Amino acid sequence: DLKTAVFNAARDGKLRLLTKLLASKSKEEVSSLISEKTNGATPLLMAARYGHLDMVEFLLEQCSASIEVGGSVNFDGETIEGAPPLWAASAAGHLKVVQSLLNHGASVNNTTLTNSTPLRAACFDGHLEIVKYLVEHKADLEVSNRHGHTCLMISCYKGHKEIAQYLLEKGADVNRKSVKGNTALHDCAESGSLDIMKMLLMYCAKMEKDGYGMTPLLSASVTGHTNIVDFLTHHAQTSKTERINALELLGATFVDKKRDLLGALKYWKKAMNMRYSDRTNIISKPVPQTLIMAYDYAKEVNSAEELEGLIADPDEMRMQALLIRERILGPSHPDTSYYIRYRGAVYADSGNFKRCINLWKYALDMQQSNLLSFAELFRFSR
Repeated sequence: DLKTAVFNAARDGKLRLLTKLLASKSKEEVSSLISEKTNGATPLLMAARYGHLDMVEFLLEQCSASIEVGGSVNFDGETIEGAPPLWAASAAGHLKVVQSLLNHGASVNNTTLTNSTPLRAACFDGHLEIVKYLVEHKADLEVSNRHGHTCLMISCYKGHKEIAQYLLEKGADVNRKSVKGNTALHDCAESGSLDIMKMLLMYCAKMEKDGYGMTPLLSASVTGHTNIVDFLTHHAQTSKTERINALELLGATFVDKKRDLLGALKYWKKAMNMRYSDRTNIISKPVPQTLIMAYDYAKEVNSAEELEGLIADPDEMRMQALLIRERILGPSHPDTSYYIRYRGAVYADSGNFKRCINLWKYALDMQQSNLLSFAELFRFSR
């Protein structure tokens, strides 16, 4: 009844409407009902989420018992659980509300249920002035969400240079690993953020393998960011072999993800030149344990002559992309079985159901030997 009238008045910031419904009851009754969770949220959480500064001041004056209580707020259609007012106000960029809340004693590291801090939410949406204010009020840079993702990591992924720079200036550990072994360098690689990647390397950020065995260089090859790959293949921290495999894998990505055979052949020639650059140290192609029926029993081209006829034979190039991806990413990387299935589907759509079925059987046997489904298809939390 009136509980929801005060909830709405807070949500909408009609302060005179509120002090009307509120001037009746007693100081024991106001606090008892400003603490009432209408729809999973408190009046304070709503006032803060929507930046009603006077409304937040008035509510806190009456009773600060809800200042740390986590409720439910909406951002961009998603509902977040266990969010306290400070987290909501910083996620939404209401710097004035953030200042008010910390004045009234809001805990600066009080997280959501996903262990996202107010600092993390501010880094996600790129609120630099809030990021600075939170850090200057003892926000802990190194508190990561439940996945092990950090404020530095999410800043890199979203390309917020200025925020990434600020966190690094203020001491953020550039070599944190998430639970799946992801580092901020990986986040830069996956987002194409070359400028932020360079910045991280000013801080001697180590290039490392994640859980999937992926260096930042490979991550950029898998997701197709050539600005990162061109940069890292000219970087002394990557060996000749890592450079070749990244170029080769990126070409496979050009085939399967970018549907671009000209581009793919560029990187395969680039990588083949390097395999035969030192005439006395040939980096020969590895040989798999066996030929694969699903792959049409194809072998990776092992010289530059074998590459010259490739563009005229797209099916050969598509089998090359699959051979390369299994060689470099392995059966346990989700992209291997994924692109096997996608290539199978393209054969089904063009009418080659035997090739389709042999590739899907093989994706199934690969998936289930190393222990994104058809039905479904049909760490970056804020």
